Amino acid sequence: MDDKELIEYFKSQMKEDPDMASAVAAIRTLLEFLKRDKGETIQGLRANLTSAIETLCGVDSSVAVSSGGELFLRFISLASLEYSDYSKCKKIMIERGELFLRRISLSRNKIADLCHTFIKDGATILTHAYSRVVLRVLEAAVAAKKRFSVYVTESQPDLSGKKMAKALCHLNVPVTVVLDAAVGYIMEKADLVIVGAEGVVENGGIINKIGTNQMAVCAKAQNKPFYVVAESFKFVRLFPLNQQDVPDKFKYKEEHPWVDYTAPSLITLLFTDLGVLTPSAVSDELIKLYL
Amino acid sequence: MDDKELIEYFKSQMKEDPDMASAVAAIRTLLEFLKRDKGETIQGLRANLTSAIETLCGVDSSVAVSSGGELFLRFISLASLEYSDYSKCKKIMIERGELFLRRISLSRNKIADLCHTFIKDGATILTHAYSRVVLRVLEAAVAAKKRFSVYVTESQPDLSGKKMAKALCHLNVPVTVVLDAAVGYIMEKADLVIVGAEGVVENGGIINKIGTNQMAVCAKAQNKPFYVVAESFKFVRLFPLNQQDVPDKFKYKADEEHPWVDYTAPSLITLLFTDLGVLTPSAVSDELIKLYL
Amino acid sequence: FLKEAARKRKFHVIVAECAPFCQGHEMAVNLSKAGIETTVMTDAAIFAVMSRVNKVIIGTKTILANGALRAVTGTHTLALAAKHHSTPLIVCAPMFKLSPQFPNEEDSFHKFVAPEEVLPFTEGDILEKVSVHCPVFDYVPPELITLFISNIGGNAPSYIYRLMSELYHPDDHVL
Repeated sequence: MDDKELIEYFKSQMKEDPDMASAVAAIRTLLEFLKRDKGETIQGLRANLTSAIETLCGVDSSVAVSSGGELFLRFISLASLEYSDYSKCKKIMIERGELFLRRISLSRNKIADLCHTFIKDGATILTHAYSRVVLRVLEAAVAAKKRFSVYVTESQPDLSGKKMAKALCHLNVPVTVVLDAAVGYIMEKADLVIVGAEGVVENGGIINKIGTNQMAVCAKAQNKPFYVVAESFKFVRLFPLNQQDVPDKFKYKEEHPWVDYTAPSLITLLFTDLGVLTPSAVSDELIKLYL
Repeated sequence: MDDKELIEYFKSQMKEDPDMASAVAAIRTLLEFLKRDKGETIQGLRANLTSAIETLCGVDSSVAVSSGGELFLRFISLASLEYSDYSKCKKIMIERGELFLRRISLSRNKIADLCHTFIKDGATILTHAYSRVVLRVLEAAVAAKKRFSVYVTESQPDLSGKKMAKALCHLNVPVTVVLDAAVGYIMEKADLVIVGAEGVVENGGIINKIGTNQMAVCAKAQNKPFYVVAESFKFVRLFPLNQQDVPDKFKYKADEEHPWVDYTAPSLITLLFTDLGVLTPSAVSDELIKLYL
Repeated sequence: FLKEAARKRKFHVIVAECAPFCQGHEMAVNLSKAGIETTVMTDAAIFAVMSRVNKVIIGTKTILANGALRAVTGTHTLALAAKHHSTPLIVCAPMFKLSPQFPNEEDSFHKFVAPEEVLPFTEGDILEKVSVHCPVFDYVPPELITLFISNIGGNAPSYIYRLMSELYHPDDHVL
């Protein structure tokens, strides 16, 4: 009911598996919460969901979880209810939630078999951080039997890019763990950039691990392409104009951030399970997705 | 002086005072070596000096060392010699080398007195590493009662930024050590970025510690005017064009890994600082062909 | 320059006027007194007309030791425009307009004149909380100009820091 076990179940699930992303565990916790609601209303649920979201934004601050909660609460109330007895509402809403979580699950697979046709065999993937979606993109790019060298910058705030490097070279790919300060160097020999995404703001540029923006502009420096892969529930309706504009609950968690903003004029294309989008299209489909 | 006395004397010159550039130590050790002549023949002398430069770079391949030693050889034999006896000539050479080392000692304070007229009031300086030149110019800017703050990037391989942060809060200046990846984040609130070159090729760029190229290109993205301080014993004669065009004898310095030093083009740099004055990176080319003669 | 290089040809001279106090207007009258097809315009719409212009001759007040001259106001925005349309910047300055200081050497590098010409005193009460700036000299950066017409010929922003040593000394920078 209350956070006293809601939050514990959330953490247990989210940390049961690393391939299991965070905000999808948030969605699943909201669903089990509905499965243990024990109440008679809908308004009180339009408020109790927000309560669970605000107790979830503390255990995790990533734009992922806020996006997941908001978008799920939005879409769940889409098939016109016309309540019968606060029970038909229950069935139809849990059905909407099941359908949404399954869409979420297959988002990664869809973006996998949609992305793999972009690594021009014999190229240089330059990722930036351990990101399940980039990982299972490169997996389906080696399954279709291409070849490519992967530079994973190390993401100084926590040397976790090494985790991507290890789990990736587990798949027999030539990996090279560059210095994340060297993203001015290896950019001479990066045929494309595939950065994992943790949420997309409206205008198209995205919120990503600290070392993204620099890499981003480095791309636009040397006219390389910059590609992102944002899972389907990583949309938020912020709209920053400079790295300080993003909400402070997101950046922090001396003075050094953790996520920052890549302006849209640098991203060349986005790969979501909603297809392939020039950023203007992500503005459009974000408006018409939240509705 | 079979080159083991050479290197042991160089390490002594290092640990006696670690702060100074490796290259001024290189020139001092080459001068002391020159005093340990054992023979007055101009030719076998400069051949000995070149072998000495080679055995020097064999332990500290920082572009500083090679640049400085070659400039040393350039400036020793400037005037005529008329070596009718070859010993008074070596006296003249020791004298000229001493004058050269005096100019190298004046480099820092010349930089300090020419530069700090550029940090306008209430700005946020950004740097990248333990550029003792930038440290002393920052001191000569704060002690002129200017007001600013300062950010610094830890420069992961060896966390030099942290050591500079220590030696800068020791100067009572508001200093923050941000992650080296975050050079893009901060690049908007920090007005101008000062950094200290360790090599200045003919075109006008620099060859500085690993986290420089990204910093230059970011501070050219968001139009934050760049400034690099570089003293007159680091005017190299290279000319890279890409990252692969800095020779391996400069990059790794060690003897699925990382480089150490890398390039930055003369368009991403606004004004260079030498004890020859303030230069726009084409002045590097002109004054370099005129300095090497 | 123009009214000599236009008694052979006839062509387009789009004279902007300095908005603080109209300066290009007697310029326009003097040009038109020989019939040069002069089109006067307010300095606020340059980025409008800039894309139908070919050579950007700007008259400057003085140059620096970067080439980054500082000239009559509104020339920096004209330079940003005429680089956004990649036209040349054909400066026309003789030698004596060249001083070997550097850009950020003068606190208030500009020259603020009496705000009375921007919001004349006859306004009234609102003159109590209005910092009416009026910087009548603006600072062109180095990399926006391409061609100095000095009276020795054409030159480029990197054949200036040698006109110093050819004309002045090093230690006369502070005078």
